[PDB]
Amino acid sequence: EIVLTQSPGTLSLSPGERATLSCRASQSVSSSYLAWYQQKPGQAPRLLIYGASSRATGIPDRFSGSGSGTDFTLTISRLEPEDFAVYYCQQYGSSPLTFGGGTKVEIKRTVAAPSVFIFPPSDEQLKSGTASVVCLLNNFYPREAKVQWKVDNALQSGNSQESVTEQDSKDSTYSLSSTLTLSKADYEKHKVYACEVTHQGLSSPVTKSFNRGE
Amino acid sequence: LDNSVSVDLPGEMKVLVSKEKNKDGKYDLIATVLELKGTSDKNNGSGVLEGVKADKSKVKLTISDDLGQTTLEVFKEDTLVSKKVTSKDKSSTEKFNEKGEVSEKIITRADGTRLEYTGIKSDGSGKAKEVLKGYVLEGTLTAEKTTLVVKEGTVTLSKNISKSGEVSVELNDTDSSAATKKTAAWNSGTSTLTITVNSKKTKDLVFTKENTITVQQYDSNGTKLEGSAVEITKLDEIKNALK
Amino acid sequence: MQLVQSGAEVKKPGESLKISCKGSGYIFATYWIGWVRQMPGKGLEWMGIIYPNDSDTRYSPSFQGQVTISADKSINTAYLQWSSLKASDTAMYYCARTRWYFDLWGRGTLVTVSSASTKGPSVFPLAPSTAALGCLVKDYFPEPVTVSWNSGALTSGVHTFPAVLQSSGLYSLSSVVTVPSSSLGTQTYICNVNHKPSNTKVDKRVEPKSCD
Ligand SMILES: *[C@@H]1O[C@H](CO)[C@@H](O)[C@H](O)[C@H]1NC(C)=O
Ligand SMILES: [Cl-]
Ligand SMILES: [Cl-]
Ligand SMILES: [Cl-]
Ligand SMILES: [Cl-]
Ligand SMILES: [Cl-]
Ligand SMILES: [Cl-]
Ligand SMILES: [Cl-]
Ligand SMILES: [Cl-]
Ligand SMILES: [Cl-]
Ligand SMILES: [Cl-]
Ligand SMILES: [Cl-]
Ligand SMILES: [Cl-]
Ligand SMILES: [Cl-]
Repeated sequence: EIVLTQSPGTLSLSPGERATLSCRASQSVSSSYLAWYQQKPGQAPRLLIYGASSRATGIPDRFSGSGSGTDFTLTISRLEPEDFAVYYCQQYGSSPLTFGGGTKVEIKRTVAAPSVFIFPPSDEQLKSGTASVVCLLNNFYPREAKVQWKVDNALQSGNSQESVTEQDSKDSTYSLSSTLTLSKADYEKHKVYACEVTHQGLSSPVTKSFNRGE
Repeated sequence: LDNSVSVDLPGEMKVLVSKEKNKDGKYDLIATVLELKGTSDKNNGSGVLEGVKADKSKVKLTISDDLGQTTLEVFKEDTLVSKKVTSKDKSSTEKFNEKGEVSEKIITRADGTRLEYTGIKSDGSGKAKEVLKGYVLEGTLTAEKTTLVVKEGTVTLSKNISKSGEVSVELNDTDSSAATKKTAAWNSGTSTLTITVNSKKTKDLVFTKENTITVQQYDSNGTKLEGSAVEITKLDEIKNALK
Repeated sequence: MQLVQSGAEVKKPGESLKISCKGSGYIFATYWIGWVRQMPGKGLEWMGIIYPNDSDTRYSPSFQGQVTISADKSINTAYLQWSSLKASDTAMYYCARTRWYFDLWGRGTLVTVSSASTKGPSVFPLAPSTAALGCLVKDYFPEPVTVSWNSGALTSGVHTFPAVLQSSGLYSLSSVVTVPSSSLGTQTYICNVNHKPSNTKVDKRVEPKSCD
């Protein structure tokens, strides 16, 4: 199998800027049989380029492909708001047909540190027998962030899940939630609940915490 | 001349034939082409009609015995200048030099497509071109065959027409790269040229009996023909198929 | 030119499944049809192709013997079927005309394989201590759930997060909104939750706690 490596995983660019996406094959691609696709969240992929450089019907010529052998490039000469999406390469020069891992092209903006909010379990949930503690990181950029839970200064592991929104269309920020889940009985056995947030926009990690019963 | 029967003829012509025979037993004919008249022995359209143009040229119209072939010849006052042979199926075929040899020839097929030869020499060579619907193929004529040529890059497509009209097609590529050199095979039974690149079939070119060309691509692996044959209507589409 | 795929599927492990892909606007029999898998949050994987005119079938080695691809040429339809589903088969399945690049794509068939049964969510308020508030939509199956605020009047500052699949097999998500702190005493905030598969509809008013 020919392995296709796409670099980088994420491009951060402003509208009107030039975009260059890399697709590299573990073996030479016969007859430059290399295709590029665009995919937006919740939609099927869409063919942009085939034969390394031929543009599919109706695709704007600001998308161009080049390269041969093992090194191929998708260039977006001037980024439009609708071009920020995930892009995939695919070779059909040898069987089996294989895809690259994809590159996300996102909007660059100024660094924004998250506003951290922590939510203790509601009294109605505690009556249902479970306790969810929610830590909210709101309107930050860039996307990379780290959240760690501490219960009475004990570092948690394997009992929290994270969820991240798509990049906001107005301010180009992300938001993230981390949810620590445990039973009502276990919740009552501990006092301090804390989430520690690490992010480029913070001088040092920020801890938000509460004492059970506040 | 009003006592007469009208007969439709090939080449958009009409001849009037006497009902009663003239002073010496033959039927007289009148056909306007400049009005030509003559006398024949049958009372159908067949016969020979003579005439003289205002420029002193003599015209000779020969209508075949079965009413399926007119032969319009134009002479100087004696020497051929023209010879148009039109048939019932709308098919028609010349200009001569001082030596009475063929100088030009236009073969009009029944469907409208043409084959034009210009500058013919004594050995039989000259300039040739075929007029199809939407485009023109050009090439040469020899005493052996007619060869029409289409070039794109290093690739040359040759359409050969034998004396009897048999079409055969060749392709040659001077490209040295085994990765991009085009070769082709000709299936005379189906009149189909299959082009191959890098040991994979790429497209079929079909040269139909209607004097048209169609193209159909194989898939990227060269396994199956895809879609349907598309008729070529422009010369650039032939060159694109050869790219 | 168009490829119409059959609708979303929610199955249990061990069950069989056959999904379809019908082409129109072109000669369906004389172009390869391929199938492409996209796992939740993952990229694209080629599964196999079939030439409908003669049912020439070629699989990716990663999927040969795991699924069967077929075609009913008389009705311009290609199929992809499993004899026995696993939870790992949960994905979006696209069919695409294959050239052998993919030039025409269907909209995809979402296949969810799980042992869970239909259950509406429980909705819990995330009370405000700019203030942040929200509500927690926990333990539902299957996807999706819809969340609005104040019957759709409040959208600015609202973040409804992608659902997470818990180890129990049920989904859970939160929806949050940031509002001026001075509004908590006068403005009403109600999160509206709709889970159509169970026909559950909850309107949860989110208020500051009584100890405030
Ligand atoms: C499709 O199948 C029919 C019947 O088997 C055959 O006659 C025809 O040639 C096939 N078409 C192509 C393009 O292979
Ligand atoms: Cl995206
Ligand atoms: Cl394969
Ligand atoms: Cl905020
Ligand atoms: Cl807080
Ligand atoms: Cl004659
Ligand atoms: Cl003379
Ligand atoms: Cl030419
Ligand atoms: Cl078609
Ligand atoms: Cl072509
Ligand atoms: Cl059939
Ligand atoms: Cl069906
Ligand atoms: Cl409102
Ligand atoms: Cl439903």
